[PDB]
Amino acid sequence: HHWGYGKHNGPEHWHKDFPIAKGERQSPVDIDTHTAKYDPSLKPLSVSYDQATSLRILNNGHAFNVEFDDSQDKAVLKGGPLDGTYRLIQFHFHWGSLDGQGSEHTVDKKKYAAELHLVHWNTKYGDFGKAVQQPDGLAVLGIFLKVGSAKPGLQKVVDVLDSIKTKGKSADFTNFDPRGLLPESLDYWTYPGSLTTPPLLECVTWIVLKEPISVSSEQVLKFRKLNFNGEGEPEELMVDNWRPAQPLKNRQIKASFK
Ligand SMILES: NS(=O)(=O)c1ccc(CNC(=O)N2CCN(c3cc4c(cc3F)c(=O)c(C(=O)O)cn4C3CC3)CC2)cc1
Ligand SMILES: [Zn+2]
Repeated sequence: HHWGYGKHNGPEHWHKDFPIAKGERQSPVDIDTHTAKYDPSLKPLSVSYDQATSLRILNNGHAFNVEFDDSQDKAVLKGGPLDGTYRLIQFHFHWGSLDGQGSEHTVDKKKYAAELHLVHWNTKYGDFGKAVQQPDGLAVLGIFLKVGSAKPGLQKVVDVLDSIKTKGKSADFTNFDPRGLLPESLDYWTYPGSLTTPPLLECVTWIVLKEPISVSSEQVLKFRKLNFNGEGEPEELMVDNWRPAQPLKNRQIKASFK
């Protein structure tokens, strides 16, 4: 009886195994655009993905992860609110059963169809397992997805999903350039928060881009054909793998832009 996104094991249950679910810096949150303060002391973010080395794509039973070689400083996030150098380890998405839900963060209570998370860890802690134990261990770049025009840079991800339909399946996923998933503007909101899945560790600097990317209905439909279940098990479509907004408590959301 493990955690998930169903009636019996979803977000409202997680606190029983992971009491930090009710903690002081949980994610995601609603971004109230009128309350977020422009912080002129923030920097432009530095997204350096030219040497990124993607390796593999995995269906882990609650999302799919595109994994990178993080054994050297190849794809890094720096600047913005961050001190030091954060290495890209994986990206994944959260999405809905319908276009009107799926994102984890919300903007003035608006839900997007999906949300991309590019996960990076602070090189001063040496490895990801150590970094998640520190309050400044991870930086997650969040990007909203709306449904409209196709995103060309997503299609290589969409076309491999039939090969990882069920939990535990992986496929080779070399030579994928995550620059093709970015919007035009790097304007962002930032706040201190947590992993949005168990173990819900309070180790994340969140950087959420203001500009959504557009994907096509056909692209998100293929996300919704994935399975939470393993091969040969009763089919449970992988949909609604999002945690709802959590209390902001004693936090300030800062804006990079006027
Ligand atoms: N959204 S966020 O950006 O804030 C964010 C959140 C979270 C992270 C860091 N942790 C993760 O990434 N995890 C959590 C653990 N997870 C699981 C893998 C599982 C199982 C259960 C799991 F929960 C099983 O039960 C299972 C089985 O054999 O039954 C096999 N597998 C592994 C894949 C084969 C894998 C992914 C990073 C970033
Ligand atoms: Zn995530």
